[PDB]
Amino acid sequence: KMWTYMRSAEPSVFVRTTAEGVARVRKSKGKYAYLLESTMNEYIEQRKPCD
Amino acid sequence: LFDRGVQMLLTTVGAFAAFSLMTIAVGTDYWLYSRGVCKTKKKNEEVMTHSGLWRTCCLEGNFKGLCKQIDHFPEDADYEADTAEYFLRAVRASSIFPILSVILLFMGGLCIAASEFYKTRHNIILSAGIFFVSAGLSNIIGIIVYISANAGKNSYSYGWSFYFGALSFIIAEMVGVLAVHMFIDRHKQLTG
Repeated sequence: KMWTYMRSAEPSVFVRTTAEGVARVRKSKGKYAYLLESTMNEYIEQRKPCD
Repeated sequence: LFDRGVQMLLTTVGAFAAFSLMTIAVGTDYWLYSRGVCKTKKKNEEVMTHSGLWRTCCLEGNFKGLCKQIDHFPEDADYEADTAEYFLRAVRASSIFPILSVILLFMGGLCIAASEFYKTRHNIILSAGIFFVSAGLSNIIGIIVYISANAGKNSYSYGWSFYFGALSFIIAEMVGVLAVHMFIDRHKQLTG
């Protein structure tokens, strides 16, 4: 179902970089959940503003 | 309390003082000092915000009098609709309790006018004590919700129209004590 959404939702939910996914999350106030490698996720969480 | 001849004047002047202070405070678009902005975008960076419940303003900025009326804004991961958060927002986003206190105290003023109109109705002055106490409750609950929101530090400090609103409670209690003396005088008159 998540794939069915992502393959059909617009504007295109996919991002070319983890920095872009992070930006889309932050712009969205958490209305967008970025799907990414755990190493990236737990790196970014340690980087300020740590939001 | 003796001097029953003057007590009617002393209670009516105390009640009118409370009413004037409360109505000036609720009319005034600022209550007590704090730091923040005058109006969002001293507009963004730094000014003493003269906060208030219904309306808010600022003092000693590079500009003054650009006051604001209360509103709300979204936050991360929402939680705006939570049983506590939505309750707090719905209470805080309204002038309910101070303006209800104003209305109750003004109707207390209209009540004590029945000392002269519809005269000799005696114990009807019972309603004045009710108005004083219910106005007091509305004032204190208003101040509680005001401070409870505002205290979240922003270096708050108490201001003139705040002092008016807070003092109106103690005035309303002293006036209530005199209004009870008036009532129990009317009771002793009815029972002879």
